[PDB]
Amino acid sequence: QLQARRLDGIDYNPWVEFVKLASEHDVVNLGQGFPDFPPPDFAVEAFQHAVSGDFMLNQYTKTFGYPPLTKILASFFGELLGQEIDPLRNVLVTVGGYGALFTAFQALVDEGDEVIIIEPFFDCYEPMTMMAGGRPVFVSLKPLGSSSNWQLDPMELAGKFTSRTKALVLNTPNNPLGKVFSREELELVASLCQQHDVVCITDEVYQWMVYDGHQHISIASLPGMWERTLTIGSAGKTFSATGWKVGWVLGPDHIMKHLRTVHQNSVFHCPTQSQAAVAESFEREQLLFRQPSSYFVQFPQAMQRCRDHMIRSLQSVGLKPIIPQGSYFLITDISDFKRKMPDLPGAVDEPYDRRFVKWMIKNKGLVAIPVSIFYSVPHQKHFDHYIRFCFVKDEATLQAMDEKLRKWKVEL
Amino acid sequence: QLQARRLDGIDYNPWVEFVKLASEHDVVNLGQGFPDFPPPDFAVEAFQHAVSGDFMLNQYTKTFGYPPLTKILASFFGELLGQEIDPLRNVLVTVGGYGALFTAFQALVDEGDEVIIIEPFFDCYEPMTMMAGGRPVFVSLKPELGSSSNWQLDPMELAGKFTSRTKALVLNTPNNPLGKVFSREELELVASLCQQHDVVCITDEVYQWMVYDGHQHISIASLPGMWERTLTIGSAGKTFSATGWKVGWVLGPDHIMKHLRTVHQNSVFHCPTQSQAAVAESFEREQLLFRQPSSYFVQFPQAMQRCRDHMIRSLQSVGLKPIIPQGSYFLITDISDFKRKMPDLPGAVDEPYDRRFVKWMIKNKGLVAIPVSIFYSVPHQKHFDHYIRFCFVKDEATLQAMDEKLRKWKVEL
Repeated sequence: QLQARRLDGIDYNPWVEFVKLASEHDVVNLGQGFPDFPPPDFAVEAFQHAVSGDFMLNQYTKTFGYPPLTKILASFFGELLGQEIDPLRNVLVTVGGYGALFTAFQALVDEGDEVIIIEPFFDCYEPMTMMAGGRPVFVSLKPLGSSSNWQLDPMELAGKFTSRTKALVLNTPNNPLGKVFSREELELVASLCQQHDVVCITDEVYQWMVYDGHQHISIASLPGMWERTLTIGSAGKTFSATGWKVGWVLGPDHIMKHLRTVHQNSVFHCPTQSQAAVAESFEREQLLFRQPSSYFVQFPQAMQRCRDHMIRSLQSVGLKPIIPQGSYFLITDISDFKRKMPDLPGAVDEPYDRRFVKWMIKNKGLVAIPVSIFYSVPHQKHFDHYIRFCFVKDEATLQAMDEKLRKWKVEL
Repeated sequence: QLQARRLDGIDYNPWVEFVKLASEHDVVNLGQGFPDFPPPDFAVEAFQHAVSGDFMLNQYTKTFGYPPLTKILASFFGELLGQEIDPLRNVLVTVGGYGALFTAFQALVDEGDEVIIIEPFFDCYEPMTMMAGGRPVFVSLKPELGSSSNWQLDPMELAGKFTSRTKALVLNTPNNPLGKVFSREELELVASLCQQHDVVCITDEVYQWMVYDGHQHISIASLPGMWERTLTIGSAGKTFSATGWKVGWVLGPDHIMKHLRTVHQNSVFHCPTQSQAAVAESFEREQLLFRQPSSYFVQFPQAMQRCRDHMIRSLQSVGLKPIIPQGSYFLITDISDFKRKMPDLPGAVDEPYDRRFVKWMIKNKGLVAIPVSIFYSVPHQKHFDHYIRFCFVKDEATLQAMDEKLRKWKVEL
């Protein structure tokens, strides 16, 4: 056959059928995982400055990152992690958090290695593991309810580790659930990674999107964890500018050198001007750190109000929200719908949630993402009764949501 | 071990130390493969427009490309290639030409596959082949001032490189570092063999517009029967003199491209939105002016041909022997006279002469060039150790500075 075997089973696209169906109807799109409003002025202005400034910013920068950006990432995140971070040795700028994840998997995961993935998982973790020859090993969080009460059972997790475990992928705050892992939960993960000599790949893109007094804790800051952790961030998720596609990985040289090898043999450079914009945007937030005018203070407070609005609204039609402590997202249990309306049309073994989302788009004008997309196939039948909404939305979008909900109840 | 076996032998990269030594001396840098002057006004303005326009351009766009960009790529390159290109099935936007290459290799090259690479080659072709489990197989171009056109792709040598295990051949035209623009006859040779053996041609055409002396860029995908077995790669940075934009693309038939889309979906997922909008606007501008005297694709290569000619004249003043290129940003000079007269430059054992010569030239003459041996397979480096690569796509002030270094060197001869 023409194509490489590493592509086996990973062409499957869960997204396309729903975006197409959405495009066909008059919908309020709560499935999109990006803000439908502008980034803050200082971020937009930062990009404007980069594309009008020194003309040489139109040319290549350094392979492992634009130096002013790697300098500020090393300083700012070194303080947060309680670690001395060397920009040249410990920081790599990537094409978003996606590119960072891909670079980590391609550097470290080999044929036969196992990778522990925590369900529900950001969906790419599984096919990226597969493409690198790894065998995904799944552990499921155990389910108004709160994302904090979804438990990572210590015995179940410990039982997943074997001599073949290469890495565990931690995502906190979690997409799609919105769970913010506690210190105790991270100490559990850390203990097992140290016991078994496993690398923790930690996807922290939603670091700043935390609510209700919950604190983001970085596992790399725990005793002994810096030397076995890769920490990933996203400028897009940080500054509400998802189309910038700038991310980074932070970690120790003995691991990062391998990510550098992948990087130099794949993209070689990241774009120069967006990196300058991200550096300037961090400079702004560093200067205003913990102050009332800062984005990292103001924005999660605003989005918490959007969250609360959406929680109230969706209950009005019998959806049961699970209150998230972080991220852009909340999930709603649709079990009551499955009980009252079990026989929705769909394909063989098509989980109920996927059929429900299609029904909801066509009949009610609301888009959500079926949560079964974030589960291993063998677990989708059990975890078939949740859907993911995004509340990081313009106030006009939330008003339009409420209009659809009026129609759902009153025209029913 | 911690790291994946696919990284074996590819952690060595020449570039980080070449930028290092140059940065540390007072020098005219002719080793850098990008312009040291601005992109044209319409391109800079296009990016300014993208970052000051529709606020939603700050958010994700479509996975396989910003639709206005895939639209203009499909219509403009469709015309150039004589092909009906579907933007959704035949175009993928990538992170530069580098990302395009990477995507192609990861989609198609598998353990045990052979990939034919033509020396001198843009250096990443080898490690990207190896990371994908492939076995690089090398064919060497065979070397008045010489001309890049006269470096021959021997038909019998090339034919003998094809086997039942050949998956792909990597064609780069115009070639970096040599500046060779492949002729119709040479492309017909490659095409014949790819059809005979059922091989995919991965064609790196980033320097498409940088052609001189009336030489025509011909795309192998335009030849009979080749669209169905060719991936064609371009780079916005090399097209619009904006290397830091890092936007590229692949063009090809759906039955191959679907596999590149799989790699893309499982790696970066999106390319940045706003630079894609800038590239789309820039191509729209050039398509509207296509073949007209005010177009960048007419004006710019004419301007850079003058810079090329200036450099050819100047470098001869110190005894370097240029090979006249028909395209690209680059020329190479033969340094065999220096090797003969000054053989004993310091260096490691088995360090190729060109690498030693470049270090000596940087420190003592104030000029940076790139040793051409980095564009050869390791077993051939000892035999192709007497060329260095210069970049002439440079501001007038830089070429003036070059001449000031050369005049001092000449007195020191």
